[PDB]
Amino acid sequence: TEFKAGSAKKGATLFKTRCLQCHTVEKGGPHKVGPNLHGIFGRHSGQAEGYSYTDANIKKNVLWDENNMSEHLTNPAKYIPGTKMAFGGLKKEKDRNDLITYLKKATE
Ligand code: HEC
Repeated sequence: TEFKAGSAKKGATLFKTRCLQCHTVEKGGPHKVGPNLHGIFGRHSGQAEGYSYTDANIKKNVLWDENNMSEHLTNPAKYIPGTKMAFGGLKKEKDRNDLITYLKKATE
């Protein structure tokens, strides 16, 4: 029950405002700026095995899931330091839930 009924529409724009530019998430799509995500939920990082990953994610390596994803957005700094990714944490948790829903839909 950690995930509540949220709407991806609100998170969809947040992704477009600060995520689509770096992550294409397109299926079989090429890699741009950051690695493409696809099924990363319930899986470990490095799945792309095609795009290099910051030493932190490689050495630290974290499991990605609906719960883990919320922690990444809440504090992406200490969570994965040493990477070229710099996303500001969102003070509102409700908005964060919608952002996860947008990528979660892509996993379908
Ligand atoms: C461009 C400036 C970025 C934006 C904005 C976002 N991400 Fe990113 N991300 C970026 C890079 C440089 C990397 C690769 C190096 C690394 O290991 O981090 C990443 C990586 C991720 C990952 C982890 C990699 C993996 O496990 O496969 C995740 C899951 C991730 N990024 C998520 C994410 C989200 C939630 C963002 C928008 C909502 C987002 N990133 C923006 C660069 C950039």
